[PDB]
Amino acid sequence: GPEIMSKLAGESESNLRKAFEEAEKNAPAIIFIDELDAIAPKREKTHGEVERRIVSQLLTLMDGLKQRAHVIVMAATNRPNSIDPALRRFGRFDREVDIGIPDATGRLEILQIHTKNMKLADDVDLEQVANETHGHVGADLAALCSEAALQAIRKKMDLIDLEDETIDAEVMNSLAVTMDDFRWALSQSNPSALRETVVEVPQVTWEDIGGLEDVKRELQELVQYPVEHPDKFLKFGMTPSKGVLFYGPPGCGKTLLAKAIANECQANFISIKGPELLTMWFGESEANVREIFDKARQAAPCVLFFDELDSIAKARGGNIGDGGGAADRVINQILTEMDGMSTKKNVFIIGATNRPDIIDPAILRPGRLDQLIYIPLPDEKSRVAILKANLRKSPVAKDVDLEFLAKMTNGFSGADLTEICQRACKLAIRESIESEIVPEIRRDHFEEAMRFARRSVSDDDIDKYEDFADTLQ
Amino acid sequence: NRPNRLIVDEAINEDNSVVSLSQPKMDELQLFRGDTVLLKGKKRREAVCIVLSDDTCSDEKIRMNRVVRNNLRVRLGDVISIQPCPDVKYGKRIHVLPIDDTVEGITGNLFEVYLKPYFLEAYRPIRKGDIFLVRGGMRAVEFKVVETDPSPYCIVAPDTVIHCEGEPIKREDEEESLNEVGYDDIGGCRKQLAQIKEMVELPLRHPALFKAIGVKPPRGILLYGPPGTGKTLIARAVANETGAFFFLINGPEIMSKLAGESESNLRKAFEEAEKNAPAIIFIDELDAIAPKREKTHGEVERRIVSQLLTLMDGLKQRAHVIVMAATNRPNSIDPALRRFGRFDREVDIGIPDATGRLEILQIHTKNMKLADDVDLEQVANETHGHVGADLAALCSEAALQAIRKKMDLIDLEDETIDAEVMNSLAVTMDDFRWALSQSNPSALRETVVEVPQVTWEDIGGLEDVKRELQELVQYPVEHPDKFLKFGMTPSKGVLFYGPPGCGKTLLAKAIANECQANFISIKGPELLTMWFGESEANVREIFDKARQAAPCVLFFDELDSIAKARGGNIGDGGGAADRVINQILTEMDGMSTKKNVFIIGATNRPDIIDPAILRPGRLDQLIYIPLPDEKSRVAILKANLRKSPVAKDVDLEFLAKMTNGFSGADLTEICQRACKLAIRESIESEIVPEIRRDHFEEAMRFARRSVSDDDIDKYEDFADTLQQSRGFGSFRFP
Repeated sequence: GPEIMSKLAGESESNLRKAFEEAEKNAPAIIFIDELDAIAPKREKTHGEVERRIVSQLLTLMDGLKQRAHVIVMAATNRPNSIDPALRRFGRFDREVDIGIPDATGRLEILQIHTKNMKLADDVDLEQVANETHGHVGADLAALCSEAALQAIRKKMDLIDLEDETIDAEVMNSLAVTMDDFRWALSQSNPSALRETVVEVPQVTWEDIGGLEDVKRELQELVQYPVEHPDKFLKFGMTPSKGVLFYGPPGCGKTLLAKAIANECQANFISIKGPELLTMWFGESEANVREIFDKARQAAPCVLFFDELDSIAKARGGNIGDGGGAADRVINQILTEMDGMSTKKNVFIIGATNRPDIIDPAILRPGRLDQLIYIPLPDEKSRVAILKANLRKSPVAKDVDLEFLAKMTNGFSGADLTEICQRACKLAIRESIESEIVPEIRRDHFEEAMRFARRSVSDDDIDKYEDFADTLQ
Repeated sequence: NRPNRLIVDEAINEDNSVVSLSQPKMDELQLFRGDTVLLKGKKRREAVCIVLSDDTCSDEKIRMNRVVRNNLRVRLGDVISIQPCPDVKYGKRIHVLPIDDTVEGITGNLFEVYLKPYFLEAYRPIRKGDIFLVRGGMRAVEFKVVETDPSPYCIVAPDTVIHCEGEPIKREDEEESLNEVGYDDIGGCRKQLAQIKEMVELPLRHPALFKAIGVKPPRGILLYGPPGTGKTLIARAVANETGAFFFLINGPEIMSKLAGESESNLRKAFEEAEKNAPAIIFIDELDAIAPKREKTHGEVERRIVSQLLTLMDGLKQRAHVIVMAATNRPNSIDPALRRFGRFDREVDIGIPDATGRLEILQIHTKNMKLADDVDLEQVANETHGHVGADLAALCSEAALQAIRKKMDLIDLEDETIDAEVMNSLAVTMDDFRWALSQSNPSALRETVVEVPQVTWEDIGGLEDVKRELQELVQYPVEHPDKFLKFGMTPSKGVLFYGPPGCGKTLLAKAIANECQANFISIKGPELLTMWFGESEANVREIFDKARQAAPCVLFFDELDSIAKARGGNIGDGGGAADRVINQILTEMDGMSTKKNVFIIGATNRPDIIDPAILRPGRLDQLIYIPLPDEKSRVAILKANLRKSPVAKDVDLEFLAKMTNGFSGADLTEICQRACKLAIRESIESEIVPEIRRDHFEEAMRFARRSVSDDDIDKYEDFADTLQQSRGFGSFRFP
């Protein structure tokens, strides 16, 4: 990109002329433009005649492809809206590929590529590192491994110091990198990688949520069927539901369910948090809603999840607030992109809320969020799987009974149970530190943590949701 | 592998004739507490110094300043061989002469000013061919030893004939000037230099290392910070300490060239840098070259920007060149230069903190003769928003003020001023007060990221929270593996709540002082400023500056200030969420779980705080802070009167057991009015003064309590609602 924009006015078009012409002779070939955004940002940064002339020069060269000459032009940029829309015309750049950050599985594949030459120890679990790298791109993993290697290096030959133009191989071949060396690299300021909206496949199954077999098949009828049996839908003639709204008390696994169902379908997941919606609301930027759907469509099959949908309505008072309407600019735009979206695609929308009594009924109308599903507090069997899930990454003993707490906790939620486990860990870790100046989280930790256990969901809150569910039928 | 071969590291004792080692290493070499050693180094040079045990030193490293280091012709990261030299006797005739580039202006008796007070019962051992630096006459003058009678090395005796020809000798090529900028010339960048040096240590000292390994060395280092600390001096010092080539690219310098000569300079700068690897090309004002965004009017400007971009990709890696650059703000540079492949690494170097400001003041007073009554730390305190440049000029006006008191009333018309006058010249502490009373110390006030100098001793009692606090900041950073074992994640923040004047701010600072981390004070007005101007986009900017200062304690003092402006009490019909608070929650959840920054939020109105902030994963732990008890108000009164002339019959505990519903704020107000009455007595009687007991007894005739009984009982009800228990049971099977 900048290579061409560095050349003076005149040699710019010359380089483009020579590029396509000489590459066309070597057909088949692939012409790759690097920083295309630096070439055609034809909007407000198009200050001058030369730039527009350069863009048009490229535009003409794009059209100049005689087809019989077999060359294909590829390009790259930071984001779709960086390039001049005139290049988006179907006849030039017709095919588009979204290459976002890698997921857990993605980064693991990359780590194997960057560690294929270095001697990884037995304790080193590269897959573990991939899971706790929340927002890292391919390049960041390179600098991650590099800075971690230096940690393992500045402890060996550094004391010996072999001032030579060539280091001996025998000394280096014996060298190995430990798990702690990878830890130190993460500890530095280099993992500060760009964080965007992460679109990945949920690594959580139904086994993390106990029981509730009715809602499993319920969700499957809504997403599994129109993708695994599309021929069957054409046989009966019906059109698949476009979305579902989750309502109930907070911390009952509404988010986890939405992920779990996406895991069953092996589809992509997008988590649009409450604050993200309000950011558009306060900033008067409901336009970004459109961008989400397009980003979700380019990851089909995908589940678009709006956690805490009521968050906007909550800002407008909720109970009373203003005298005015039930709809706002942000929620309205979601409705627009929902109806506009093709029914026979594969993108599904799930809306979670802890206040269904203030959600605009316009969203619950047929052809949008048709189904209304109530998610209550986890039952007797449910609490069993929840506790096991929350203690999957903890040195729990075998004398510790989990079903016992499931018979202990009744009016408790998934969030409350997690809070209990974490409170036990504070006492568990405090013990290990105090001992030094041996430690595995045991029974008495939980039984001492239960004294600081609360039931966040009040009985009156339960009754309101039962009341609301009564009106529905 | 011979334990006599040690690595040269930075020194702690800035004296010339002294080397520092670790005591256990001294136990291996059978050395004593003050033996004349012999240091051999590269290019066959010897230097004789004295050994002193430095407990903060490692076993493999040896401490020595730049003066000795350059005599050995070695850089930081080299190995030198040390052997004891006890055959050193007292000297007779010592031939010594100064260098011409350090006496270029002054004359007279250099011995009386520099030499004599430098060997006044010092017994310093000097070898023939050594260069020692003596700071006096408000400058730096170097001397090279010509010939000593007990050649080559000897100890200077009080009965030693000091020959001085009086001829300023020249400096040789290999003799690097000590007058240049090194790591002993920059301060207020302790955390910064560490990050910087460890990024440029290996790739500049051992090019063969990175070419024989798969590790990718950095190509670009960006330096933020406001114009003052000396980003220019940092990169320059690195090149003169590591020995790398130094070619600076001044912004306006290149942009002042013709329509075409601008490219010529950059093309040549990188060329003459690539040819002289290892090299450091330091683009001074980067924003003056590539501010591509809205101020990109014209093709000529972008023709320069896109040129530098290719000159970065043009770095062939095989050649060793690191491009450093300075800027006033990270968002003044074209995002194409923000690409993690050109200027991938970035270091935020904000304003100097309280500790850092004094560190700088020490550098700008090493040449001048300060009086005994002068305390430089005092000046470092009353400068809340100063940078390195302003601290540098602060001494300039203060020093010249002392100059406008001595020979200024005598006046000697000479083209050169005598050194005897400059040696008897001193600067009073009052002269610095004049420098502060002037309009000159006023510097640019930005976000102060400091390491709190306030300890727990200022906050008496309340040990229940100290233990709870350390579990949230001390534990997860000093015991990382412990969190890994049990697989739990640290709470990202904590909300304080209770009556004002109970040291919420004082706690969040003290807890940072314990961890020895950084601290950011985002006060109320700094939160409303974004709300009125609708600039809630600056919230992300804070977390970023907080992130690039890890470990850091992000502190939102008076978080309810925004809820207060919306009404809080009555307020409009709107919800609990505002734009600024919302954006704080965005960056909070959008922060990596295993980062470092801890988010403490302080409020005195917990009933109007958005419950979304107190959700699990944000501000989970609720810490109530009551008024100081009887055993708390004791040490607190000690704190507010720590810097005040205490008397004998002033029973402080008598006030503690007397006071009850008084907050820390109410205690200080009593002390303030106590001192005013004391000064009142002094000034009027002078037309001897020490504050007495009846000044306090008279202060309790108009003293009032801030917090009311209704307020206290109200906060208790807020706590009784939160922490409690259902508790359990009440279970059913169906």
